[PDB]
Amino acid sequence: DRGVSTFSPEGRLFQVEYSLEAIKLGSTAIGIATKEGVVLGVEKRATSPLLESDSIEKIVEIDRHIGCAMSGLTADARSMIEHARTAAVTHNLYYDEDINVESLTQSVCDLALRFGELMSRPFGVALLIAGHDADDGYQLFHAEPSGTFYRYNAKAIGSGSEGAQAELLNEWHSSLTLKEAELLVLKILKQVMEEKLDENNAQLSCITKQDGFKIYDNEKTAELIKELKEKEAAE
Amino acid sequence: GYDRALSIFSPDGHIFQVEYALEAVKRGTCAVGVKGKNCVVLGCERRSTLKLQDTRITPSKVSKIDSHVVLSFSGLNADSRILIEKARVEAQSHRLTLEDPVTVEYLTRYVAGVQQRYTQSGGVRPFGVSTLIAGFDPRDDEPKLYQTEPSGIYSSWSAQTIGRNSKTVREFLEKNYDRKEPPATVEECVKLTVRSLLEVVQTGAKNIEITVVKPDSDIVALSSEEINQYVTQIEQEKQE
Amino acid sequence: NNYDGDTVTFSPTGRLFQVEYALEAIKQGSVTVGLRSNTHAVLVALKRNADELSSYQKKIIKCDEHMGLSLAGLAPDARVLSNYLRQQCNYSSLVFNRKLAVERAGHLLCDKAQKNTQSYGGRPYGVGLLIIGYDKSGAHLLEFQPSGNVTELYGTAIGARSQGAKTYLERTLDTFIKIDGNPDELIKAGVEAISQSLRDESLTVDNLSIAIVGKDTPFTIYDGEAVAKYI
Amino acid sequence: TQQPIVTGTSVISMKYDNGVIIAADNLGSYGSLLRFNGVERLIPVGDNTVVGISGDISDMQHIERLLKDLVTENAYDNPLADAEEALEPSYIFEYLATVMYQRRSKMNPLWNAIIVAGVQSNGDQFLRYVNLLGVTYSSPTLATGFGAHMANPLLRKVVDRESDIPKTTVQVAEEAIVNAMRVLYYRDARSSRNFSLAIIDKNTGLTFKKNLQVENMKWDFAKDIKGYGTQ
Amino acid sequence: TGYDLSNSVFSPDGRNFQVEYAVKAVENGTTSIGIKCNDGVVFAVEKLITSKLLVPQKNVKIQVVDRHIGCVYSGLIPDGRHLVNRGREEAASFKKLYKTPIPIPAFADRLGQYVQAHTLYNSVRPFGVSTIFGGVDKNGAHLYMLEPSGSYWGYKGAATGKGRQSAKAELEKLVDHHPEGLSAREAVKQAAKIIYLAHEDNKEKDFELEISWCSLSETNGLHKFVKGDLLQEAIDFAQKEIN
Amino acid sequence: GSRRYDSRTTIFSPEGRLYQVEYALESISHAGTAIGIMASDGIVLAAERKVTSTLLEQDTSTEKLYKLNDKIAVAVAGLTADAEILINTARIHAQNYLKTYNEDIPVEILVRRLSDIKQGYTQHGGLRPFGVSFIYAGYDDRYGYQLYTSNPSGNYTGWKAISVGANTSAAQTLLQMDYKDDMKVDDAIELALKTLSKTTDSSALTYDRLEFATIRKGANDGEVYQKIFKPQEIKDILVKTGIT
Amino acid sequence: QFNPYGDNGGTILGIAGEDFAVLAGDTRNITDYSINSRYEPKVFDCGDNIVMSANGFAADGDALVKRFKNSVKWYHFDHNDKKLSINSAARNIQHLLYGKRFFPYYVHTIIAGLDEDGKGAVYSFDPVGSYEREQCRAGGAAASLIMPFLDNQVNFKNQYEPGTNGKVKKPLKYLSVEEVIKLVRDSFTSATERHIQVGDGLEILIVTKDGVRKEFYELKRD
Amino acid sequence: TTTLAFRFQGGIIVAVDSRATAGNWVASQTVKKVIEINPFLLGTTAGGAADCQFWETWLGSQCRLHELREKERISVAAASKILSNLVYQYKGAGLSMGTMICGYTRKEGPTIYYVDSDGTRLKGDIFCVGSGQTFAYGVLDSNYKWDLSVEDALYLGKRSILAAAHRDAYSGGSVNLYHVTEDGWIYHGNHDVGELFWKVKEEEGSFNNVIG
Ligand SMILES: *[C@@](C)(CO)[C@](*)(O)[C@H](Cc1ccccc1)NC(=O)[C@H](Cc1ccc(OC)cc1)NC(=O)[C@H](C)NC(=O)CN1CCOCC1
Repeated sequence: DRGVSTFSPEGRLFQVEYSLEAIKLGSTAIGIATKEGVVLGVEKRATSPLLESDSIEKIVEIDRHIGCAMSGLTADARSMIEHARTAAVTHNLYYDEDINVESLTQSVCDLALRFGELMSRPFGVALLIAGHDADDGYQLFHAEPSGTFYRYNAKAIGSGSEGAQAELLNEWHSSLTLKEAELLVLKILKQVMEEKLDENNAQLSCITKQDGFKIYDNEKTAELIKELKEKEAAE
Repeated sequence: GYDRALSIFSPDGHIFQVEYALEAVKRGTCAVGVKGKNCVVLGCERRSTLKLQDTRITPSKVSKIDSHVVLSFSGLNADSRILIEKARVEAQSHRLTLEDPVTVEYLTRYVAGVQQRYTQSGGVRPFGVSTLIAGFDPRDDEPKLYQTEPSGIYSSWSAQTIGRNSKTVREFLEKNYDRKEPPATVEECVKLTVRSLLEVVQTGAKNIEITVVKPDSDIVALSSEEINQYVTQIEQEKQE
Repeated sequence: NNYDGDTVTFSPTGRLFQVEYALEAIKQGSVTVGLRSNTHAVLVALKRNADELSSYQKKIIKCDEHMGLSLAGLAPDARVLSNYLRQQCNYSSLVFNRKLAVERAGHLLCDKAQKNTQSYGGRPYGVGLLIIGYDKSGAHLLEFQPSGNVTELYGTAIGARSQGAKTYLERTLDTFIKIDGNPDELIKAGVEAISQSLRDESLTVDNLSIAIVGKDTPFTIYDGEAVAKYI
Repeated sequence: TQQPIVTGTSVISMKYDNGVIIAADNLGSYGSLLRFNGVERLIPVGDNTVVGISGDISDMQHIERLLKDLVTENAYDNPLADAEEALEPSYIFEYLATVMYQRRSKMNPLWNAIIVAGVQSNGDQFLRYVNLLGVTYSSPTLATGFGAHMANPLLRKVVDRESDIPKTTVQVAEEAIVNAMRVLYYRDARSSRNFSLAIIDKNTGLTFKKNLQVENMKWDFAKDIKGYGTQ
Repeated sequence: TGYDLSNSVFSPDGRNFQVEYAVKAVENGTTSIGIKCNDGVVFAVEKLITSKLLVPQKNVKIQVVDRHIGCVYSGLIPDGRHLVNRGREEAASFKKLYKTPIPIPAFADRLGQYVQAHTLYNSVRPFGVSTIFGGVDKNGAHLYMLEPSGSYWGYKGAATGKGRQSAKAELEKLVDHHPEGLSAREAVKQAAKIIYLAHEDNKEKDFELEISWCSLSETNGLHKFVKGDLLQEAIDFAQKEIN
Repeated sequence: GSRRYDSRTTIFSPEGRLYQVEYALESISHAGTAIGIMASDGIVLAAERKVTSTLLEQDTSTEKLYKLNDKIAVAVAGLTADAEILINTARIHAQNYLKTYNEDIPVEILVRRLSDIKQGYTQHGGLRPFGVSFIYAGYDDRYGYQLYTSNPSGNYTGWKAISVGANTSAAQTLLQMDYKDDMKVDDAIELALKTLSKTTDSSALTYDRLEFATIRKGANDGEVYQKIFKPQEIKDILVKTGIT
Repeated sequence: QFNPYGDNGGTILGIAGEDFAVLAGDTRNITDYSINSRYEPKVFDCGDNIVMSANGFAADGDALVKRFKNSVKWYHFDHNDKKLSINSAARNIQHLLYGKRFFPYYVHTIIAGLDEDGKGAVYSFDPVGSYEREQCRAGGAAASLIMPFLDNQVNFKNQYEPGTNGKVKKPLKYLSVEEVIKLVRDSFTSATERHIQVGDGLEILIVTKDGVRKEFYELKRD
Repeated sequence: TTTLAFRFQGGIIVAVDSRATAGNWVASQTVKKVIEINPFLLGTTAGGAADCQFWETWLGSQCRLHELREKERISVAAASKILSNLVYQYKGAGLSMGTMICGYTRKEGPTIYYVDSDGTRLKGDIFCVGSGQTFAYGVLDSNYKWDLSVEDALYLGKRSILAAAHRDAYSGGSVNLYHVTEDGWIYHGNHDVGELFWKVKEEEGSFNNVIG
């Protein structure tokens, strides 16, 4: 065989590059940042109709001001979330304040490359970390298993990512409202999803300064879905 | 200490050791879980190539984790003991610190976390086991049924099956199980479970195990004659 | 070929291929430039983005009030090494009440990267660094490579198409070395140098990144509207 | 937890217009027994610092080795080891200060009181104290043991505050030190007549004087004293 | 086969191919030399000027161990630094326990055992440097040369790097023509010449000369760099000899 | 480094099998056959020694049958050296339980722990598994007389009658035919010997190529006795059943 | 037996205004009955408009200030040059002190600066990390002399409105920087008179939005 | 210190003094001895100040992590046990803590737990903790009924602290009141003993031992 921390001739870590392929197989997750808030939405993708879809937890709270959506080998994310939550609360204990969204993301990304021959392999999951703080306001980050993170105005990860990213490129502007951003996530999710989009197989969430991080109910999302279909038919 | 990274990614983005662990689960004897309106029933297959067995002392397929939660499995039997043991210890630890027994979701989450840890730890291979964890939360009458697998993912099911020929019995349950109206009584739920196993098993003699779990730590295992009555009743109605 | 499985193996011609592959990761990285006079030392770094919706990857890191670097390659590896430099700079302050010499800073990085190239299990660092600083012997500029080789220079550049900026500085050597007591003009020379490595793209407001240290100037970084002056 | 065995008494020092003076007798006491008479308790570090040490001599000799080893370590990979990157008094002090406090914090102290006297590279006079507890302080005059009680009062009549330092010449300052050493010989039961003195001037550099003696002593009035009252 | 893939594996010859491969890295490097003299030793090295952008005199390659030992090497520069860092630890522990500064032969074995240790396991890589070192101790002057295998001997003169054969030939003439001995100041001038003569084997890029020395009379038994007037005098002597 | 030479003993095949466990079982299938039969009033352990030489000291020998405590014994099939490592661990575990609870260890508990040790070698440590299969014969006051078996996988199961080692397929068919639930010990002794006599690869079954043991309540009133058969005692029981 | 603690004497004082805050401390350092230094500062600018003093055992005091200064440095590295707020600095110091709960720093710590609303702030600590924001605090050897004077003059304790039959209290109001420095100087001259470990010199560090200013005043040298 | 909290018809009353001491030296008169862990949990401090302050704040972090992990507010029982198990690990080292964990949850209802630094953990309806606990007990016990109104219960708690503040030399400053209901805790103000004493004396006609 060969080493776990080996470089390829092109100057890339084999294991990190292979973990990126696993993330492409994962379910779609989209995030959009606005001045009124940041929205996070995911494709649940139940493997069978007998599976109770409400138990599929792919959107997750880290703190009251930071949320998280995932894509790929979702089991790997549990320890990442656990670390993130501990980091956030620990900083709150030491400094009597909320922790910056960038600092939280950086803390999570420090785990990424702690593998070799430490854990045995990289994480097989990508994260969209959305939040708000007083300094840099509403922020959306994309955290990879390479240890790298980019801030985004909007970002899609998972199987329908490249198709959705091209759609976000056209649709995003710096004056989007929250209601507009909610519909835009639903619109783009319905386009890339295999099965027909409804309240049971897709989930929405947002983070605002006032109310903090909230996962939407199936009743609330259903009305946004109905509002979306009517507006598209209206022209 | 033995450090080797046994579970690693491949060019196509797969962790083969985890996927090969799923093959061990597919080889294992069938196990089924069906939850009704006020109960959950765990059915299990027992292969009949083993006669001259001592059923008194032979390890039973369904295991109590606490007085209110149970765990059945499919895959490597030796591996399952290690998960069950850890789960039983965590169950007592939770009662000790929180002063309340575990929820079925929490216990499942713990067991799944262990399975996951063995997919990215050095010197260890993944568990060749998938589990069905069922029960009732403390002071709660809503039935709970969960499933775990070697990768570490877990989820809740209205009804579910794992093991060999599980795709056949899952097909049966998908059309026979109504979400709007689950099995109203214990008899109805047990019958549907036995029916689903009879699609795969062979004979309804000493091949099927049934364990009924009801609220407030009310768990009982059915005997041969009791199960045989369901087998006799189903076959007579079938001839129509 | 058969001798690139790990860093502990030499090739028949006496090469370490894993170290060379780590060197390759730097060439893929975005361009960055370093230069100095006798009074000031300047870093100029072209930041890179994933797409128009994304931010621009931050290239420059501060290590102390009098020292910092710019990176090219694996960013996490730059974070590990810069963190180590921050600790060493800080150890020098707490224990000896002494600002760490830029030359020693280089020696310490060299010895850290080396240990990774001689032991089984580990890997070489996949990043190149340009360290600038002002200490008791004036301004300094260092070039770090993950092979371990550290080099003190008047000017240099690393990353993709860095040869364009490096040639310009080799011509301009006599001019920019004597830009003493003038920060803006030394930056202008650095911005003109990095421009020789540009293709199709040009320097925009949220693309360019500049840092400076000097005689009466702490290590500070300029981004956003603060670098609009130099476009 | 220690108890000091072979011990050294007072170390005295002061600043003057161009530098600093420091002195300490050549005795190694073993309780009340005046065991060793050829003990040098002033130890120069480079050509710009002198460390004066009192207390346990075994611990003094350990500190000697640490300083000796510090000069060696500083020379490593340092072309400016005898120039810009030479060891400063402030660097030498902070190192010892760190050690002393770390040792007290492990309940295993170096049973000493130390005074680091020297001149900095910019011409500034350096004088600072540190002891077994890690306690540090600076003052125009500094003294250990009995020196603190007897020498300081005399030395503070010459330099009472900061503004008195430019007004004090090396002749005046050395006279005050030599006088203080005589007073200590009169009154300290663990002191000797033989001592060493060191001057670190910003112009003339390091002057180390050995085998000095206390002289011009007043003893003649003793003959007139009788009994203890009546007699 | 496959005997050359792993370190510490004997080939059917009885050879460790990984060590011989490390020697190739040494041969690839710049030239460095050592000259033993009447009451001390002289070290010199070739520094290739890759670019105009290199600061002259400010990329020092010769390293001091303790206060009396000089070390220079050819090959993987980082590997050389690692070895000197160990040497400095070894010399420090010797002086800590035994008081006296470490003798040169004693020091030589400390490096020798450490380099040899890196040929015993597959989990470590052999050193990619040949190290010329020495100094003055109680028994007089000593010059040594240490190789990737851990092999070292005492030398009258020593040379390694890309221009080793040219330098070796020039060193052999000095041993023959000066049987009674060579002086310390002479050895500095000769060292300059031999580096310049050895530069013919690396003449694409022009170079920078760097010399150091230990001498009982001239440097008082301590390691010092040759700088200023004495350096320029040695360069002029070398320049006059090539023409 | 050393990665090159690692066999990777604790991994899965593409089919979801443990290579080393499967191969260890292949090893055990060549070992001398051992049989266990459980009756209502006792248990029988019978085993066939591996190709005996005439100059082998038979009376002062122990290859197949081992005593774990006063109430529990095991029959071995595989590497003897491996088994003895495990047997000493089991012997210690039984004494720890007695020391802790002042009660002899229940049979299933001892079997589980020994099986858990084998499991460990298949999941972690990077070492080869124990090439051993046991037949546990024991008694306690909860389940009475019990027969178990464990293999290198660490999986254990309970039995009324069971064989391990060579020719188990043939042996298990013969046991399945003639066994019944109301059986006595003396009948089970006869069955055990008859089964070995038909499955043996040797020309004829003799006293010098057998180890034999019983666990009866044949002591005086409500107590269990372990009888490891002497050479002469095996000779007599072989004549009594009419095999020689 | 070795005793790892000592008493270096002196005393410190913190007062908060509406848009400013002061932290004062004498410059005298002592052991037993000897003066070590007549000018040895123990009130330090720690950056981010935070001044700090840790009075008592100077070795522990210097060690703590040195660690907090270092804590501020790493806060900037780890959180994008964010300004450390006074409340955050306080909580951080609690963990530094409590970190040695079972082998304490023998110091009474006081920090001063501005809160996030721009208003003056003084936090004070016990040796093991207990802290509380106040308008007013004196610490160290002569704390017992100065503190009650501050209660009376800064917080107007025991002062009622004349002619109101001791029913209406004297209303609370902020003090000007001029009035505060007057109280500081009087507090230290009074303490110098009656406490032997206090004297030589007085150094005050004033903190406004503009920065950190210093003022020095002579004290009696006996 | 003096701290109390008692259960009654209308929920839980919690009352504390505000004095800190360093021997006979009054270190502070304005100290907060009630830690607000969450909108439904309170924690009272008595004993070593840093010990209480540090570890109850730490407790708040552990309770936050619980509700993040479990998606549900921590039970009063579990919260109290985290703290009691922590101090038990330090038993013998010299921690000094007298705490009361008070709160409401759906499954428990209003609940009070006494926890101290030698590991004692007790559920109960009435507790008084601190140097002046005995003085508070005297007034509280003699006036306590389950059927007290919210108005009367608040006053009894305030009056009990006042009683102890007066007699106990190591208690005083001011009274901090809290009321815990099914809807969460409600702060009922800071009450300076300087004014409160004379107000109570006059209106209630009590404290006849003092020169009026
Ligand atoms: C009353 C006033 C009696 O003390 C209370 O118990 C009060 C509670 C309290 C709670 C939070 C904030 C402030 C005050 N306790 C104190 O004021 C406390 C009394 C005390 C001191 C020391 C003890 O030894 C363990 C136990 C109780 N006072 C302090 O903690 C004072 C302010 N600090 C110190 O004495 C510092 N010491 C503490 C022990 O370690 C050495 C340093």
